Order: sequence, then structure tokens, then C-alpha cells
Amino acid sequence: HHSSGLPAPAHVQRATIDAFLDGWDKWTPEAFLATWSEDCTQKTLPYSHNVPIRDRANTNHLFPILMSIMDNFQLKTHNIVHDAAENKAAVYCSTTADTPFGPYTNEHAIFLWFNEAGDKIVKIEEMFDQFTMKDFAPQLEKYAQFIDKKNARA
Amino acid sequence: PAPAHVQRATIDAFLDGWDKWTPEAFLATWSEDCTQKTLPYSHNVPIRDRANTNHLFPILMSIMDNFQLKTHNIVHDAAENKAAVYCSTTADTPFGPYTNEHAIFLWFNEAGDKIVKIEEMFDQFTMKDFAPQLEKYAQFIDKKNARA
Repeated sequence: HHSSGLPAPAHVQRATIDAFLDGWDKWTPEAFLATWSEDCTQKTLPYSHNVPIRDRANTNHLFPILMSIMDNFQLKTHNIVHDAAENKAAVYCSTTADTPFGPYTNEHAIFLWFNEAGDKIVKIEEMFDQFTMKDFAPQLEKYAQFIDKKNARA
Repeated sequence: PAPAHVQRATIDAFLDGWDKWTPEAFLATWSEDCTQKTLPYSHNVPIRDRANTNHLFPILMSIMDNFQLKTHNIVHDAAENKAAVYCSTTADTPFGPYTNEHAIFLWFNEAGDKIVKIEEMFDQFTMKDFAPQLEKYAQFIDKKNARA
């Protein structure tokens, strides 16, 4: 389990957090994306690296491919900072997996904003282990493009 | 756990001291044993204790002119005596222009008036060059001061 070593009301937002971390750990598109609203964007931090904000269309296309190349995926949650009054949160997590490119590790400082009801996440900003992403980001991109050519041709 | 507005005044004096960019201003909210831990854990950066912080900052601040802080996000969990902020910075340094971004996690003491634990993730591409530059600058200052 991921939590082993660890404006709507608070318990409502927190259950959204928990379902977001739970779906992440479950590591299927449907389970992870269940808590993302239809307009939920993802922005990669730092701003200085100019990684463009990503809309749900691109996320929905990306995650099936990404999850399919990360086996034995394990999530570990180190810290949850929940600001119920401000309808937002921040978590720190670490991950491991085996990939077509070798062993994978990453860490995530993730910032979340919930909708008015507090049952969906509306905006995500996250800062990664930039040394992992230096190599992994172009490998994923080449892999996603290969998948697209394969599907478009059949 | 102290009431929410006490812990928040602490957060506010932290970022204001940072903005002020002097050792005394920035460090006023740090407990006397406050540790600093650089994230990600995978980079295996050793904890920086309070005495190391007190030596570093006067040198650090002296080589970062025109310093500007910008706070983008403050997340406060008063029930858990915790917080997280995201900030960006610019400065002029003897090594050229500097920019950085900071995802910082804070923990307060029981009174809510001091920060006792800090974990922070940087713009790792700034730090790749700046961290060795700053270390050698600090060794140079320590040689100059000793020979006196």
C-alpha cells in the first residue's frame, strides 16, 4: 500500500485526495483519472523548464500508453498537506517501476485544487525528479509516437 | 497544535524574511535545531543543520544581488502543524544571471512560532551549476577569513 509508512468540508476533499492517491497506486487509466474533472489541466514545474500545460484530451491519450510501459509500479506517499479552507492540497510522493528503458524511479511534489463540490480535482501542478525526466521524457515521447503510427495504420 | 492564525503568521514572517534577504530577517523563524533537507531523496543530499545554515546564508546572500522573491502558492494544514509553498526567484550573481524555483515543505514547533523542519525541491538544472560554484565560493571566503 502507498500510505504504509505514513468550499466543501474537509473530510470530503480528503476523500478525493485519498481516491486520487489510491487510483494512482492502482495504476490504471480509469482508476487514476476518476478524480480528475473534465477540464483538469496538468502543468509541469518548474516554470523555467517551459513544459506546456496539458489538457485532459492529451492526458487521456498519454496515460494508457505510459501505464502500459511501467510494470511493477509502486507508489509511496511521504507527506499530505491539506488546506481545506483554501480547497487545495499538496502531496509528496515517490515511485518505482520497470520500463522498456530500464529501471525507473521518480519523485513528485504535487499541488492540487478541487472543484466547488470537492469531489473532483480541477488543476494539477507538479515538480519531478528532473534527472529522471531528462532521459524518460523523450523516451516516452518516442514510444507514444510509435504507438500512434501503429494504431493509425490499423 | 497552535491555532491556525498563529502558524500562518509564522509562514508570513518566513516568506517576508526571505524577501528581505538578510541573515537575521530570514532566519528569525527558524528554530535553533531547524534542519534543511534537499529533495528528491534520490539525490542523496545530506541534511544541512542549523549551524551550517548560519554559516552559509551570509555568504550566499552576499553573492546574490538584486534578489527578488515571488510566492505562487501557500498550502496550510493547521490541523497537522504543516505547510507547503511554491516560490520562484531571480538575482544577479558573480556567475551570471540566476533563477530558481522552490517547492518547500515546512513543519512548525508546538507553539506555532518557529519552523523546525524544512524539505525543499529546487530547479535541479540551476543547482547543477550553482551548487559547486557556491561551494567553491564559500571555501574561498573561509580561506580569506581564516588568514586574518
